[PDB]
Amino acid sequence: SSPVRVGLSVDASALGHTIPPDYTGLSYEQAQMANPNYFSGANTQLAGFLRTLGRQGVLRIGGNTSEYTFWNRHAKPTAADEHLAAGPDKGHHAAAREVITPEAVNNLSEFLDKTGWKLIYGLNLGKGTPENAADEAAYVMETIGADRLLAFQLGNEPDLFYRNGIRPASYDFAAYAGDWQRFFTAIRKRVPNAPFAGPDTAYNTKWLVPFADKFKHDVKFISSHYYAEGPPTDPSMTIERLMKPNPRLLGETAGLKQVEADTGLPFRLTETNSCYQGGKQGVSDTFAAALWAGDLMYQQAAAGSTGINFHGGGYGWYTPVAGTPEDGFIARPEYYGMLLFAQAGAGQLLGAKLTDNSAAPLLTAYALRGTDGRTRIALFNKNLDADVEVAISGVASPSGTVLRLEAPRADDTTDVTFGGAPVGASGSWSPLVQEYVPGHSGQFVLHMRKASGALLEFA
Ligand SMILES: O=C(O)[C@H]1CN[C@H](O)[C@@H](O)[C@H]1O
Repeated sequence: SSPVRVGLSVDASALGHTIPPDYTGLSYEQAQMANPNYFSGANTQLAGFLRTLGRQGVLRIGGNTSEYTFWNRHAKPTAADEHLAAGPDKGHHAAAREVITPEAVNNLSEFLDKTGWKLIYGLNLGKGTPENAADEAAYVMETIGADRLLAFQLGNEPDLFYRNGIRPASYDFAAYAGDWQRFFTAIRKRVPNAPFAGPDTAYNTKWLVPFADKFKHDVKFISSHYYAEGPPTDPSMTIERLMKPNPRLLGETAGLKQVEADTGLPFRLTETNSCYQGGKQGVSDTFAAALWAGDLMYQQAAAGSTGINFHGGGYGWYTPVAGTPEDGFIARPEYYGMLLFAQAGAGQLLGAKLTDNSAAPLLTAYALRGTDGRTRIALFNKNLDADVEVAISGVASPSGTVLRLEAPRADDTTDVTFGGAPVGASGSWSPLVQEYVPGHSGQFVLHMRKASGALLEFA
């Protein structure tokens, strides 16, 4: 009904980046490692949610709580630890001290085996010692093994140590570089092959750029963070603003691309979500987050990112997966945007140009030549008030199907489906609605409701 009529032109000759198979990922608080039941081979529910997000992917463990977690080689989990549900750190005050045990690391290894995911593991540079980091790294490497361990990170958001009471106001990149080298040196004595990434901050000029320049021979990739919300001085983030382009993201991405050109280091977005402080109720925990997250995954893949890790845990407002081993796990709305990406699969991005779209400017579209040879198109109609009718040219196929990413309202906290079905227990998901996209004159026409997504697959 009264859609904006737009054109989408796919160009199979306009080659973009190849999405790596381990692009997807999640980030969790290191405090969660206090509970050996969470990242465990026994946590079949959570493992299933990860496998549905990707047969390959990366689990990053870090966050603010990584400055408050203290590995101890003799420790055993307490009764309290065995029930801990560590949600995103809200950033209001110091996290609780937690202990990480051998048992938790042993169980993490088995969780990585059950999921097939690789690991980015934070070490406690904020408050811990080099020697303990070396010992923790040694045990992780011993246990998890080089093939599954992608990187250690030496501190989380070190540019914010002072804001969070971890370093004095004078702490700057030069001070952090000294800490980093002390930790690096200690760890490499115990773990000569230890891989690193950093600086595990948002892009900025005073930390990330000089980090890359100084440590490019010592790290495997650059790790960056991104939250769509800006500083606390901004108007409170809304769904409307979450759907819009974020010029800061665009600039930071360009910055990362220049770092890669200068240093050779690829970049991964190792911690991201919509809003700070564990998210914003009525924004982060809504269907709009699915549109935002799915679109972000493709925007960053098209920009040459190696991958992404959406922060979460517990029942945090922005978590993709919520729950506990005792109570079970569920897919929150954001998960469904990641599910659309998962179902599209890997391949090479292609040119996909929108026209006649000024009245529906928040529609995005990405075309992909899948590794199976089939063309897919992921569309995010992020316009909150405009339906669209998309005239698709540049695809020659006898049959196109669509899987829709839907909820009845953008701010819904539930009622989210993909392919006509919710995700069930343990990540199980099957499409239940089959819809063909009408074809005529070598073109296709796709209707999309306001605030919806679609994944098209062409035979
Ligand atoms: O929700 C947030 O604000 C995020 C910011 N980044 C930190 O590394 C996380 O621990 C968490 O506090």
